[PDB]
Amino acid sequence: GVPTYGAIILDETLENVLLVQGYLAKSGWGFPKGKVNKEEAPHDCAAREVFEETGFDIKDYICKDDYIELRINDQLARLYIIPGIPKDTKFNPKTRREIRNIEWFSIEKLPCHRNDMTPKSKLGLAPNKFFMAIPFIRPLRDWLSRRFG
Ligand SMILES: Cn1ncc(C(=O)NCc2ccc(F)cc2)c1Cl
Repeated sequence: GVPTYGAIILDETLENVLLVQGYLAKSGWGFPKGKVNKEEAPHDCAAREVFEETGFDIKDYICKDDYIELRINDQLARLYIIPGIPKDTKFNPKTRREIRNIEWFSIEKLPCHRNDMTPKSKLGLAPNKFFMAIPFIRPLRDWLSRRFG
């Protein structure tokens, strides 16, 4: 799979994260990210996708070693961690045919797993609108504890 790059943007309190909501197959909430182009460096792809999806340019804030990377079904997703972005920042996608909405969410209120359906004796997981964000929540919480405390 082609790697994806993007960002976990946090505000100044470190309480909130910026998620974006797409359409159709991308209809839920997720971190801003997208597919790397031929010959494009990871940091440039992260900045490009985030600027396309949010209108906010992270290029001056990216730290090379500060990211969470996950491999999910054989596709690598790396999100650079970008703290301290004011909550009154005006975010606007370039792409509103791709992005429905852009919101801050409390990190502590976000799920870090899906819920099963053990009440119904049925296998699998209940739908959750944060499903794409979910895999990064626990690693982010652990990263913030280690880096800031
Ligand atoms: C399968 N699937 N469901 C949700 C998402 C996703 O990425 N959600 C956020 C998003 C990121 C970039 C966008 F351009 C649009 C939306 C995916 Cl992938």
